[PDB]
Amino acid sequence: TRDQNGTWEMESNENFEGYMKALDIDFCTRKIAVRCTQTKVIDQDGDNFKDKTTSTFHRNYDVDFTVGVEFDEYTKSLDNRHVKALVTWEGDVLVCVQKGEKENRGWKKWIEGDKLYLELTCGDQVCRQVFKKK
Amino acid sequence: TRDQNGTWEMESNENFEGYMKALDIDFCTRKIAVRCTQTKVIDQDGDNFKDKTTSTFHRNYDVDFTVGVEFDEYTKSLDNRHVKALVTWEGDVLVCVQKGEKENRGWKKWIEGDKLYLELTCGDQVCRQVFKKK
Repeated sequence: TRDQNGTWEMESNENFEGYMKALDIDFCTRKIAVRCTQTKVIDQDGDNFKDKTTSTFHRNYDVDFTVGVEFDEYTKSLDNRHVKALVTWEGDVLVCVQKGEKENRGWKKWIEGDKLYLELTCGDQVCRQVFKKK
Repeated sequence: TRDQNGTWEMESNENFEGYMKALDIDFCTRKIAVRCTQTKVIDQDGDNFKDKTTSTFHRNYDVDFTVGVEFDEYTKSLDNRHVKALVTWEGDVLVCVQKGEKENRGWKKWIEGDKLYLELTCGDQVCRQVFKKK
Protein backbone atom coordinates (compact mmCIF):
# COMPACT_ATOMS: atom_id res chain seq x y z
CA THR A 1 0.00 0.00 0.00
CA ARG A 2 0.93 3.69 -0.49
CA ASP A 3 -0.83 4.93 2.67
CA GLN A 4 1.81 5.83 5.27
CA ASN A 5 -0.50 7.81 7.57
CA GLY A 6 -0.19 7.39 11.30
CA THR A 7 2.05 7.67 14.36
CA TRP A 8 5.05 5.36 14.07
CA GLU A 9 7.49 4.19 16.74
CA MET A 10 10.95 2.99 15.70
CA GLU A 11 11.61 -0.68 16.56
CA SER A 12 14.98 -1.36 14.90
CA ASN A 13 17.83 0.77 13.58
CA GLU A 14 20.83 -0.81 11.82
CA ASN A 15 24.09 0.98 10.97
CA PHE A 16 22.89 4.37 12.17
CA GLU A 17 26.50 5.05 13.14
CA GLY A 18 27.93 4.18 9.74
CA TYR A 19 25.44 6.50 8.04
CA MET A 20 26.14 9.44 10.37
CA LYS A 21 29.90 9.03 9.91
CA ALA A 22 29.45 9.23 6.12
CA LEU A 23 27.67 12.51 6.81
CA ASP A 24 30.77 13.64 8.79
CA ILE A 25 28.72 14.13 11.96
CA ASP A 26 30.83 14.63 15.09
CA PHE A 27 31.19 12.22 18.00
CA CYS A 28 28.95 14.10 20.42
CA THR A 29 26.09 14.64 17.99
CA ARG A 30 26.23 10.94 17.12
CA LYS A 31 26.15 10.03 20.81
CA ILE A 32 22.97 12.06 21.33
CA ALA A 33 21.38 10.59 18.18
CA VAL A 34 21.89 6.92 19.16
CA ARG A 35 20.32 7.48 22.57
CA CYS A 36 17.03 8.85 21.12
CA THR A 37 13.88 6.91 20.54
CA GLN A 38 12.16 8.12 17.37
CA THR A 39 8.47 8.75 16.73
CA LYS A 40 7.29 9.64 13.21
CA VAL A 41 3.90 11.29 12.78
CA ILE A 42 3.00 11.15 9.09
CA ASP A 43 0.01 12.98 7.62
CA GLN A 44 -0.58 12.02 4.00
CA ASP A 45 -3.18 13.54 1.66
CA GLY A 46 -2.62 11.88 -1.70
CA ASP A 47 0.83 13.08 -2.80
CA ASN A 48 0.97 15.76 -0.08
CA PHE A 49 3.04 14.65 2.94
CA LYS A 50 3.73 16.05 6.39
CA ASP A 51 6.38 14.14 8.37
CA LYS A 52 7.18 15.15 11.95
CA THR A 53 10.01 13.13 13.53
CA THR A 54 10.40 13.39 17.31
CA SER A 55 13.72 12.35 18.91
CA THR A 56 13.72 11.84 22.67
CA PHE A 57 15.43 10.20 25.62
CA HIS A 58 15.39 10.62 29.37
CA ARG A 59 17.75 9.84 32.25
CA ASN A 60 17.08 9.84 35.99
CA TYR A 61 19.25 11.05 38.87
CA ASP A 62 17.84 9.93 42.23
CA VAL A 63 19.05 10.95 45.69
CA ASP A 64 17.60 9.76 49.01
CA PHE A 65 18.70 11.31 52.27
CA THR A 66 17.76 12.15 55.82
CA VAL A 67 18.40 15.61 57.21
CA GLY A 68 21.37 15.29 59.55
CA VAL A 69 22.61 11.90 58.31
CA GLU A 70 25.76 11.93 56.21
CA PHE A 71 25.52 9.85 53.04
CA ASP A 72 27.80 8.90 50.18
CA GLU A 73 26.68 10.42 46.89
CA TYR A 74 28.07 9.16 43.57
CA THR A 75 27.37 11.96 41.12
CA LYS A 76 26.67 9.79 38.10
CA SER A 77 26.08 11.62 34.81
CA LEU A 78 27.49 14.84 36.33
CA ASP A 79 31.22 14.61 37.23
CA ASN A 80 31.13 10.96 38.49
CA ARG A 81 32.74 11.72 41.83
CA HIS A 82 32.09 10.44 45.34
CA VAL A 83 31.23 13.10 47.91
CA LYS A 84 30.22 12.85 51.56
CA ALA A 85 26.97 14.82 51.60
CA LEU A 86 25.34 16.25 54.72
CA VAL A 87 22.02 18.12 54.56
CA THR A 88 20.80 20.44 57.34
CA TRP A 89 18.03 22.99 57.88
CA GLU A 90 19.06 26.66 58.01
CA GLY A 91 15.75 28.39 58.61
CA ASP A 92 13.44 27.01 55.93
CA VAL A 93 16.39 26.43 53.56
CA LEU A 94 17.74 22.93 52.95
CA VAL A 95 21.54 23.26 52.88
CA CYS A 96 23.96 20.58 51.71
CA VAL A 97 27.75 20.30 51.99
CA GLN A 98 29.36 17.81 49.58
CA LYS A 99 32.74 17.03 51.13
CA GLY A 100 35.28 15.74 48.63
CA GLU A 101 37.87 16.70 46.07
CA LYS A 102 36.24 20.00 45.10
CA GLU A 103 36.26 22.74 47.73
CA ASN A 104 33.18 24.84 48.47
CA ARG A 105 30.95 22.25 46.81
CA GLY A 106 27.34 22.15 47.98
CA TRP A 107 23.79 23.29 47.29
CA LYS A 108 20.80 25.04 48.88
CA LYS A 109 17.12 24.33 48.18
CA TRP A 110 13.99 26.19 49.31
CA ILE A 111 10.32 26.89 48.56
CA GLU A 112 8.93 30.37 47.92
CA GLY A 113 5.28 30.61 46.94
CA ASP A 114 4.71 27.96 44.28
CA LYS A 115 8.33 27.87 43.08
CA LEU A 116 11.26 25.72 44.18
CA TYR A 117 14.70 27.38 44.25
CA LEU A 118 17.96 25.45 43.84
CA GLU A 119 21.45 26.99 44.05
CA LEU A 120 24.37 24.72 43.16
CA THR A 121 27.85 25.88 44.13
CA CYS A 122 31.35 24.73 43.27
CA GLY A 123 34.30 27.00 43.91
CA ASP A 124 33.38 30.47 42.67
CA GLN A 125 30.66 29.18 40.32
CA VAL A 126 27.01 29.28 41.36
CA CYS A 127 24.22 27.83 39.21
CA ARG A 128 20.71 29.02 40.05
CA GLN A 129 17.68 26.98 38.96
CA VAL A 130 13.99 27.77 39.40
CA PHE A 131 11.23 25.14 39.21
CA LYS A 132 7.48 25.72 39.05
CA LYS A 133 4.94 23.39 40.63
CA LYS A 134 3.04 21.12 38.24
CA THR B 1 7.19 26.63 53.54
CA ARG B 2 9.02 23.43 54.40
CA ASP B 3 6.74 21.17 52.30
CA GLN B 4 8.71 20.24 49.18
CA ASN B 5 6.37 17.43 48.11
CA GLY B 6 5.31 17.46 44.48
CA THR B 7 6.37 17.54 40.85
CA TRP B 8 8.47 20.58 39.91
CA GLU B 9 9.24 21.55 36.28
CA MET B 10 12.32 23.63 35.60
CA GLU B 11 11.60 27.08 34.21
CA SER B 12 15.03 28.75 34.33
CA ASN B 13 18.67 27.67 34.60
CA GLU B 14 21.46 30.26 34.96
CA ASN B 15 25.22 29.54 34.75
CA PHE B 16 24.74 25.79 34.44
CA GLU B 17 27.76 25.86 32.12
CA GLY B 18 30.08 27.59 34.59
CA TYR B 19 29.14 25.15 37.35
CA MET B 20 29.79 22.08 35.19
CA LYS B 21 33.14 23.46 34.03
CA ALA B 22 34.13 23.97 37.67
CA LEU B 23 33.41 20.23 38.10
CA ASP B 24 35.78 19.47 35.17
CA ILE B 25 33.01 17.92 33.03
CA ASP B 26 33.85 17.14 29.37
CA PHE B 27 32.44 18.84 26.26
CA CYS B 28 29.94 16.17 25.29
CA THR B 29 28.48 15.59 28.75
CA ARG B 30 28.12 19.34 29.21
CA LYS B 31 26.51 19.59 25.77
CA ILE B 32 23.84 16.98 26.50
CA ALA B 33 23.10 18.35 29.98
CA VAL B 34 22.41 21.92 28.93
CA ARG B 35 20.01 20.66 26.20
CA CYS B 36 17.86 18.59 28.58
CA THR B 37 14.81 19.91 30.36
CA GLN B 38 14.48 18.93 34.03
CA THR B 39 11.62 17.62 36.18
CA LYS B 40 12.04 17.04 39.94
CA VAL B 41 9.66 14.71 41.78
CA ILE B 42 10.16 15.08 45.56
CA ASP B 43 8.64 12.76 48.17
CA GLN B 44 9.09 14.20 51.68
CA ASP B 45 8.24 12.42 54.95
CA GLY B 46 9.38 14.59 57.84
CA ASP B 47 13.15 14.86 57.44
CA ASN B 48 13.31 11.94 54.97
CA PHE B 49 13.60 13.01 51.35
CA LYS B 50 13.55 11.22 48.01
CA ASP B 51 14.45 13.45 45.04
CA LYS B 52 14.07 11.93 41.56
CA THR B 53 15.22 14.33 38.83
CA THR B 54 14.51 13.32 35.24
CA SER B 55 16.56 14.98 32.49
CA THR B 56 14.78 14.86 29.12
CA PHE B 57 16.12 15.56 25.63
CA HIS B 58 13.34 16.22 23.13
CA ARG B 59 13.48 17.63 19.57
CA ASN B 60 11.11 17.73 16.57
CA TYR B 61 12.16 17.56 12.90
CA ASP B 62 9.47 18.41 10.35
CA VAL B 63 9.59 17.92 6.60
CA ASP B 64 6.58 18.68 4.43
CA PHE B 65 6.60 17.94 0.72
CA THR B 66 4.60 17.04 -2.35
CA VAL B 67 5.76 14.11 -4.49
CA GLY B 68 7.53 15.36 -7.60
CA VAL B 69 8.01 18.94 -6.32
CA GLU B 70 11.58 19.76 -5.35
CA PHE B 71 11.97 21.40 -1.94
CA ASP B 72 14.71 22.91 0.21
CA GLU B 73 15.70 20.83 3.24
CA TYR B 74 18.03 21.85 6.09
CA THR B 75 19.07 18.64 7.89
CA LYS B 76 19.13 20.10 11.39
CA SER B 77 18.53 16.75 13.09
CA LEU B 78 21.66 15.27 11.44
CA ASP B 79 24.52 17.14 9.70
CA ASN B 80 22.89 20.59 9.26
CA ARG B 81 23.37 20.76 5.50
CA HIS B 82 21.21 22.29 2.81
CA VAL B 83 20.02 19.87 0.13
CA LYS B 84 17.61 20.01 -2.81
CA ALA B 85 15.23 17.12 -2.07
CA LEU B 86 13.03 15.50 -4.74
CA VAL B 87 10.63 12.67 -3.85
CA THR B 88 9.16 10.35 -6.49
CA TRP B 89 7.12 7.15 -6.51
CA GLU B 90 8.86 3.97 -7.68
CA GLY B 91 5.99 1.54 -7.62
CA ASP B 92 4.61 1.88 -4.10
CA VAL B 93 8.04 2.93 -2.76
CA LEU B 94 8.76 6.58 -1.93
CA VAL B 95 12.22 7.51 -3.26
CA CYS B 96 14.05 10.74 -2.45
CA VAL B 97 17.28 12.17 -3.83
CA GLN B 98 18.91 14.80 -1.60
CA LYS B 99 21.03 16.81 -4.04
CA GLY B 100 23.93 18.61 -2.42
CA GLU B 101 27.52 18.27 -1.27
CA LYS B 102 27.36 14.57 -0.34
CA GLU B 103 27.40 12.05 -3.20
CA ASN B 104 24.62 9.45 -3.58
CA ARG B 105 22.58 10.76 -0.65
CA GLY B 106 18.89 9.90 -0.38
CA TRP B 107 16.32 7.67 1.30
CA LYS B 108 13.49 5.25 0.53
CA LYS B 109 10.32 4.78 2.57
CA TRP B 110 7.68 2.09 2.24
CA ILE B 111 5.02 0.00 3.93
CA GLU B 112 5.60 -3.76 4.05
CA GLY B 113 3.12 -5.87 5.93
CA ASP B 114 2.10 -3.55 8.75
CA LYS B 115 5.47 -1.85 9.40
CA LEU B 116 7.09 1.31 8.02
CA TYR B 117 10.55 0.88 6.49
CA LEU B 118 13.05 3.72 6.11
CA GLU B 119 16.39 3.18 4.39
CA LEU B 120 18.88 6.08 4.54
CA THR B 121 21.85 6.20 2.17
CA CYS B 122 24.99 8.31 1.96
CA GLY B 123 27.75 7.05 -0.28
CA ASP B 124 28.33 3.38 0.54
CA GLN B 125 26.66 3.51 3.98
CA VAL B 126 23.05 2.36 4.30
CA CYS B 127 20.94 2.75 7.47
CA ARG B 128 17.79 0.64 7.81
CA GLN B 129 15.10 1.66 10.32
CA VAL B 130 11.81 -0.16 10.97
CA PHE B 131 8.73 1.38 12.62
CA LYS B 132 5.58 -0.06 14.15
CA LYS B 133 2.29 1.70 14.68
CA LYS B 134 2.41 3.27 18.14
